[PDB]
Amino acid sequence: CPLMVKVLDAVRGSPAINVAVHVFRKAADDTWEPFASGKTSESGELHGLTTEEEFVEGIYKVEIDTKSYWKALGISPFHEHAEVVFTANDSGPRRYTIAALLSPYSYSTTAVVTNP
Amino acid sequence: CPLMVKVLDAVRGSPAINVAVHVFRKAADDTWEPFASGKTSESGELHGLTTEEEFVEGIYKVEIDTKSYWKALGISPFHEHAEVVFTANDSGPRRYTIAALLSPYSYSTTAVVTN
Amino acid sequence: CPLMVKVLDAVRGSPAINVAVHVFRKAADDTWEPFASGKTSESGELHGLTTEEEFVEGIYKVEIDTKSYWKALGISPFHEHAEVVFTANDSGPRRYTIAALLSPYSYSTTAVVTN
Amino acid sequence: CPLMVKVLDAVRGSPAINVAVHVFRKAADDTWEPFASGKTSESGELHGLTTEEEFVEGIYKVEIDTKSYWKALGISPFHEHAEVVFTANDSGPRRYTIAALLSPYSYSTTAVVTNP
Repeated sequence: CPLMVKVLDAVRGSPAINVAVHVFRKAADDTWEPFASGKTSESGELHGLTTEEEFVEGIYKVEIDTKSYWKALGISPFHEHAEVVFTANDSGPRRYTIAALLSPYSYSTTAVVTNP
Repeated sequence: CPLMVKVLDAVRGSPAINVAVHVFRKAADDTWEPFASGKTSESGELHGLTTEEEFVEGIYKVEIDTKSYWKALGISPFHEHAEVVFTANDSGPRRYTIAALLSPYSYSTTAVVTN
Repeated sequence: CPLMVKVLDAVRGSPAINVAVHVFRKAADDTWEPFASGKTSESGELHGLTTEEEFVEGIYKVEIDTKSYWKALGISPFHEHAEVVFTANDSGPRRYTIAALLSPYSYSTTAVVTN
Repeated sequence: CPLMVKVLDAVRGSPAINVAVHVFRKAADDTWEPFASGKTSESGELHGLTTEEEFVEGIYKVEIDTKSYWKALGISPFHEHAEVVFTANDSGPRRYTIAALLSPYSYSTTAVVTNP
């Protein structure tokens, strides 16, 4: 799994379950092309977005649909989404974990990058 | 000052000085229209972006040029930039502070919305 | 003002107002000696804790009473308090801001140390 | 595993390996009694601190030795340690994950609490 997303809820002290995530890759013409999408499991994890073959070099945007998450819980949050934008695989293949910790008016995000 | 941006550096324990910040407003066609920009001051703050008259309800994006910041300090960073996307809503308090706390592979952001 | 404490609320998007804060200094016998205390203001800040004369090098602990804060808002929190433990060092910059960003099951803290 | 600690490094984008962790429990006389200790693995995780039998109700302090971590990497950090203090198991047994994300002048921490 070369790209995994993990989301935690700082209000509940739990995984953030059923969070929609959309990944985009910047195209040659500088537009954001849809790359992959999914939603977090009961563990707060999203696996299986892509493959080593398909996850080529590029600039990627991981959009975590935080507003949709909070609204589904009946809470009115501040942000539309959390965006994580990074160059990937430019020194060869790596494995990326994008983690996020959510509150209604705040979030934090980090990356764990490993070389297989 | 209806909109202020504050940026802090978690590596050095300091304000993040001379960071470029661009604000965009979402247009009807879903494109991002330039709105305001500037560079953070010696205190890590960017004041004077807009006025009450100009800062109408809508969706805004604050893009913080973190990559250039880290590179100017000789540090290799992960992100291209940090983004903060939110709706300005007149039913809530009137002053928005968007704060960001930067590390090479991570950032935190919060909103402080007051009257 | 050599030491200031700032507290923000990540649930409401606001300063964290009327939060009790206690500062301790580590004594020679490794016990924590009361040093300064107060409650955060309407802006989430606590100024006036100490003076340059009193704030000598050493290990300090800033304890933020997060549990009472959340309970007063009707929210069940995880932590008993938030703690920030650090060394004041005269070789570095002279003004310390300890900032904390609170959620019910989480907190973030940073230091902004300037001249 | 009723108590697990996980530590990530926000500078390197990696697990925080070899981080010492000391857990204390508040005694009847209000002192902090040593409860358990260990260090994070190559995954940034620390397992096996305690057992369901031993992890009774109480107020616990998880001290993550961040200064020692950063100093071993040759960096002069701000904090002495990160302390996480909480009441545990007061509504019956739970499983607690204490996570921390470290930078030289900052850290964040969260809890994931689950009911087995």
